[PDB]
Order: sequence, then structure tokens, then C-alpha cells
Amino acid sequence: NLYFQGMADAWEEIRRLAADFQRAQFAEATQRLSERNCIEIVNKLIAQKQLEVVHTLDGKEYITPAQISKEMRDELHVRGGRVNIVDLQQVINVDLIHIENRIGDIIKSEKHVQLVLGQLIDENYLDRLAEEVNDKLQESTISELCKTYDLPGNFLTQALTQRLG
Amino acid sequence: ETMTEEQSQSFLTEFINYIKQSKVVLLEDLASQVGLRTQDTINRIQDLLAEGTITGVIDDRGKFIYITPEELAAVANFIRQRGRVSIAELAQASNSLIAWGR
Amino acid sequence: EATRRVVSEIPVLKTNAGPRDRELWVQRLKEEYQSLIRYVENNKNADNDWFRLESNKEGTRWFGKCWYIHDLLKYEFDIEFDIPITYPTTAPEIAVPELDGKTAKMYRGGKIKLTDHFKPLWARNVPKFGLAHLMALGLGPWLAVEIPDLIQKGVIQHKEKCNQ
Repeated sequence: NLYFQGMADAWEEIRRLAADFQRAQFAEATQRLSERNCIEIVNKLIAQKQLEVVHTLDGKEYITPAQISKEMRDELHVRGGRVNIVDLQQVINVDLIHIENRIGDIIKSEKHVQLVLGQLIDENYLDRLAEEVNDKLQESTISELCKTYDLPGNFLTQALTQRLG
Repeated sequence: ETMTEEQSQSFLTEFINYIKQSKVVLLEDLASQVGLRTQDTINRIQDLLAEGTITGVIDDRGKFIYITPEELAAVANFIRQRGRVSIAELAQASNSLIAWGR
Repeated sequence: EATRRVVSEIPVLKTNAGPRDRELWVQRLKEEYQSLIRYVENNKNADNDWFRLESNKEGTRWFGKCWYIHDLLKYEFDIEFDIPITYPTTAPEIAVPELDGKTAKMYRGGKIKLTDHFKPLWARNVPKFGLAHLMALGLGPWLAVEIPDLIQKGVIQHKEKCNQ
């Protein structure tokens, strides 16, 4: 019929919730700046030479040079000590010039990484190559390996020179 | 009609005073206190920002915010702390990075 | 696309019942206000407050204001809608009376006309969308197209209490 159990309680909640909807709309907004304004600031900081920062290719993010250096090492860590420089553009979503501008540091600073032909190779990678290579020596031609690992002879030799033992 | 160089200049005085007292200024209230169209008040303030006579930002809704140099510094540090940060994580952060009052 | 972001933040509704369900309408209305409150709080928390709203005592009539910002200026329009009998299956029709005549994407009465994409999506989500989702996916996107366009066609003009 006309009454249903709970109807009163239900409309009491609507009396409450409707008053909340008004209170909520009368409340002041948490203030934020436009994204344009955030860019405006960063552009000044750059002018005043108070900040060095690069933008992503989609123009949605900012990244410092140091963070690039760091994310470069991260990919190396992930990829296992051999990474191609060209793939870091996509990985970091920055132009390659910004990556290329950090290579000097990566090598000199860490001292743990070297550069071969558009690719960065580190101590670890080599240490683990050597292992596999011992697994031929005690069981069985750099010529061949250079071809097996697509690595220049000059390099691999010098690197193999300081491993034996 | 258009503002005598004299009148133009009580504009800037009014404006400085509002900034000194409130830091954040709603440009429709400035326009009303000086008797200008929000339109023309905003455009005037755009020229001042271009002149370097004034330092600040107008949000997308037409409120003016002066940012202090210590703020600019904090923004720089905050970007450097984060290393990578989105413009929208910035806009979010601005509520705490910036004072909205004196 | 972008939709997903706004959608995700709004709570879904559950009760499939409209104004003439003696027993279940009030439960649908509870869900309506709750979602609405949450959308407004969300809108305030980001600095994005673009409307005001009120209902009749039964939640069958709704009326209020919205505003759009274009080139740093604010344009404010009154709005209203009646809940259909076939709600929540049938979506309510929002009217901005002040633009009647002035925009092609609108029927007589001020009844705005949405894209072809709206109806199919509303329908495949029945009964989860409600008024918050109406505001978010219907009116707002409609303003984001029509208002800029009418401004650049000189069909509308900013209004200050005033004179140059």
C-alpha cells in the first residue's frame, strides 16, 4: 500500500544529504595554479639560471639532467649492463640530445661503465661474459666470440685481457 | 575612454596596495575598485607583466597571484627533489608551495 | 579517452528505479546525492568548481547554474532538468534556456543536443551513471565545444556591470 517500512528514515537521510550537497557547494575551493602558470615559473627559473630542466617529448613532464643520468643507469641495471643509447629516448621520453649530453658524466663519474659504438657496457656484463667464456676454455677463437657477441675485437680483447684468473 | 598616463599610474598604485595586503587579487574586484572592465584590467596587467614592472601569474580563471622569490626557490628545489615530475603533479603541489595570503 | 579519468573519480549507482517507484525511488535519490556530493567535493579539491544545483523536495525537478572560462573570462548560464519516468534507463534532458536560438547543437526549449557517442555509452552502463555522470560527461563536454564556438562567432559576449 502507501507506507513501506523504512520510508521515513529514508527521507530523513535525504533531508540530511540534501543539506550536505548545499554545504559542499558553499565550501571554498582548494586553490591551485594553472598548468600554464607552472610552466611560466619554470621558464623564469631557467632564465634566472636557477634551475636546469628538460621537458618530455609529450610536453607533460619535467626532468632534471641528473634524473636523466639516474634513469640511464636504471635501464642499464635492468637490461643487464648492455644497453643501446638509441633506445633510452623511448624509455625516458626525452630527446636524444638530452641523453647524449649526459654520457660524459655516466662514464667518467661512475668509472664502472664504458662506451662502445652507440652502446654502454659495464663491469658486470663483462664479468658474466667471462663466466660463459670459461665454460668454453675448460670444455673445448676471439674471432668467433667477437662474432658471437657482436663486439669489436680491440675492445673485447682488452676486456678479456683483464679477466683470465 | 582610454587612460591618461596619470590615471594609468593610480592603477599601478591601487594594484600594488592590493598585492601588499592580500598577495592574491581577483581581477574583477580590482576592475571594480578602479572602475575598469575585467577585460581591460586583465589586458593592462598583462602589459605590466611584460614590462617586468610587476611579477606574478594570472590563473586560467583570471585571479592574480604574486609569487615571492623564496617561492620560486622552493619550486626549483621541489622539481630537483623529484627529478621527474608532471606539470599536473606540480599544479597539485602549488597549494602547499605557495601562500595564498599575507 | 580522457573520459576515463573523470568517470573513475565519480561513484557508481546501483538502484534501477525512477520517480514512480513507490518503494525504491528514495533509495535511488540517496545514491544520486551521494555521488553528487562526491563530485562537488572532487571539483572543489581540484580548483574546478563549475556549477551549482538544487532539487525539488522529491528530487524530480533540478535547477541551477553552470559557468565556463574562456580567455580568462567567465560566462554563466542557468540550467534545469526534470527527471523522466524511465530514469535511470532514460537519460534526463538538460536545458540552458538562455542560448535558445543561438546554438545549432540544441533543440527548442534550450534542450541541448549531445554527440552521437553519449546515448550508447549511457545505455551500456545502465544503471551505474546518474546525475553526476550527466554533468560530467554531458553538459561539460557540451560547453567545452559550444561556448568557445559561440564566442568566436560573436553569438555571445562577456557581460560586466558596466561601460567603457
